[PDB]
Amino acid sequence: QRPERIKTTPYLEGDVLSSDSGPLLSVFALQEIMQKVRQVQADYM
Amino acid sequence: YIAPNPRISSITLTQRITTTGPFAILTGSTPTAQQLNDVRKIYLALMFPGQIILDLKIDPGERMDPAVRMVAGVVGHLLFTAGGRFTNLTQNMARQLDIALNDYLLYMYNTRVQVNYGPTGEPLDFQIGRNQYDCNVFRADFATGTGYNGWATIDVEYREPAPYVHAQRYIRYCGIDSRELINPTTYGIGMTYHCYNEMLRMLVAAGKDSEAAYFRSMLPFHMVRFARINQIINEDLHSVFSLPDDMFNALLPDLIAGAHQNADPVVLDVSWISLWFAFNRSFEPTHRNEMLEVAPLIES
Amino acid sequence: WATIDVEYREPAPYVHAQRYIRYCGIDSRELINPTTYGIGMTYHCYNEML
Amino acid sequence: QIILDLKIDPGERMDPAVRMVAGVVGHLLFTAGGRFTNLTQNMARQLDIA
Amino acid sequence: MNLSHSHNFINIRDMMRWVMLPSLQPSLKLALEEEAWAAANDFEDLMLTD
Amino acid sequence: VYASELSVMKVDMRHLSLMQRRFPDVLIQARPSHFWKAVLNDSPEAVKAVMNLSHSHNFINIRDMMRWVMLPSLQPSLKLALEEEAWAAANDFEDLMLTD
Amino acid sequence: VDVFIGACSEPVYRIYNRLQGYIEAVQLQELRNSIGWLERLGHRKRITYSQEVLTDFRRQDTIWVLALQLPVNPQVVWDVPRSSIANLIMNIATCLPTGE
Repeated sequence: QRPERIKTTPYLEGDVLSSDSGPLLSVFALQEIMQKVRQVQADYM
Repeated sequence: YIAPNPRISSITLTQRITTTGPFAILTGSTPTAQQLNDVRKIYLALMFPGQIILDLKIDPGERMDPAVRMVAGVVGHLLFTAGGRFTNLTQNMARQLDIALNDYLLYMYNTRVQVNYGPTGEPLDFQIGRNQYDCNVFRADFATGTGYNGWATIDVEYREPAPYVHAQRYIRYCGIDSRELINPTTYGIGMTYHCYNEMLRMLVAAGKDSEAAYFRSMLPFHMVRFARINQIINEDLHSVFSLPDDMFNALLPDLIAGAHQNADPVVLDVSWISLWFAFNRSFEPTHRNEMLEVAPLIES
Repeated sequence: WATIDVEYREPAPYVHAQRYIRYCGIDSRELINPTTYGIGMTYHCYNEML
Repeated sequence: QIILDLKIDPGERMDPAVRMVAGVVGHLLFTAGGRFTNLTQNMARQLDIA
Repeated sequence: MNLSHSHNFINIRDMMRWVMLPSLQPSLKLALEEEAWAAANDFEDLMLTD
Repeated sequence: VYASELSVMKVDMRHLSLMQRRFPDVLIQARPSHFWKAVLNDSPEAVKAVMNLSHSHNFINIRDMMRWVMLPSLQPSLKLALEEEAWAAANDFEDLMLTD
Repeated sequence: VDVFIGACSEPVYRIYNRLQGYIEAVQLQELRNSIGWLERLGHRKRITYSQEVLTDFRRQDTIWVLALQLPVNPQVVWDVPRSSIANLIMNIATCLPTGE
């Protein structure tokens, strides 16, 4: 429904590799901050 | 995510005689379940410029091809941004890509083109090639962004006043307006920016006349992707929860001085091969968020 | 023979041994590909043996 | 419109018997200079060291 | 045409250059197509009006 | 680690070589090779084992360690900066609770 | 920090006032030198060193303690008397490669 998404050439038409949504990266960004601080607190005094 | 068209790196002429791509090994490869999460750490850092930055994540438990690191220093100098306004990577990863680029420009498998070293011992301090391109410009200098995107490119500009009064800036990655996809400025050939155009005519001068001929064909797929990221940042990621301008403008000159800040950038870390897998994706959006309509009721 | 062997450079990580030994005049800062290194190189002792 | 360039296979490039044969032959078969070319700038350098 | 720009890029600024260039090739189809448009100039001849 | 354990070995042998001159009535028969044995019996075994690769077939004597000890070259770490301070606090032997 | 006034013995406080003088020197100019030297080392020996521990999200309020310092003064290794063979054997066993 947008005039940008019209593809008139076979150049911007590839495969689909993977998907990512709104609330998936928000749980993922929190799970990769606490995992980075739980790692380095278990390796050093 | 959208992989590029497979006919970019291979042309078939008569029956099965095909043109072979230079990175035919790295293109035909599958990301594992761990290196795919690091791709989602790169695109999380591009859509949020100053608040999320990257690092290196060195582990001894794995081993890759030695050529994976050296191509990850060419992709890294034209994907991120360490310009004079913000940064996408720390002051350590900006150093580690430089030694990755220095190892790629001296490992010459064809005939050795000449090279003239300089007085110091810093990486990229030479003058490669017959026409003697000075490769000193690709050292990361955070005061002006000499190597990465935003070299001679204004990347943050201001326009008519936004509905949220605290965040009125417009992010322009590599100087591409979002209107360039609809109402274009140049022809199909002359799409460029300054950092990409110097990574071509140096890599040609370093004797890699077949590698820079591959990055030339992938240039309009590159610039369309940053034109898509310049339509998520300033058109969909515009909320109260975004960073105001007097904090955003003080993120880069505080990172160099190391002073105390109450808007500390969250540092994540990506692998070496995740630099290559981030180059071959696009992230066009499909639908908007399920609660973008009731978002101002939550914020109020 | 008629070739510099030891060369001195910028400050090393260890300040006591900052010499830089180059056997037979090979300024080895590059990553050697074994098939296309020294394809047009020589030195003085080898040229006066041939 | 179609020029050609040498492979980067090791061993065969290190093989000296096939290297000198394909240096004398390439100077009588291709065309590089004058009005057009059939070799790349890199290939014609390797057919002179050969 | 999709043999060439399957891996070359052409945008809207490239099609307007190709269209406005003066070069045609007359046949029986084009000589009637040029006259089909000149008859459908006034849009009352297509039976639609505001 | 190796360069910070030779430093604690030197500082322990510096302040120990004055004990004969300060207390002659106790060390009437203490040659300078006696406190060389008493610092090697508290230093780590591995650091002594590194030194024993040279003077296992080289001879050094008590005149050849005083040249090593009196030479000013140290490597400051957390165990050297506290050992050198501990000897300066135990200067008066009234503070080690022994007196004549 | 929260400073206050308490009581302690005389040669015990001499060590505590020197230990905290060393932790104050780790923060200013010794964590920035040990990290800043390894980057100058792996640039030469091609050893990519990781700074993963200085860069979590609690890096603002964190007191670092480093019991060792990296720019080793190399004269203290070469001051051991007649130690030219153990410096050859320890150089072979630590840094020599292995290949066909």
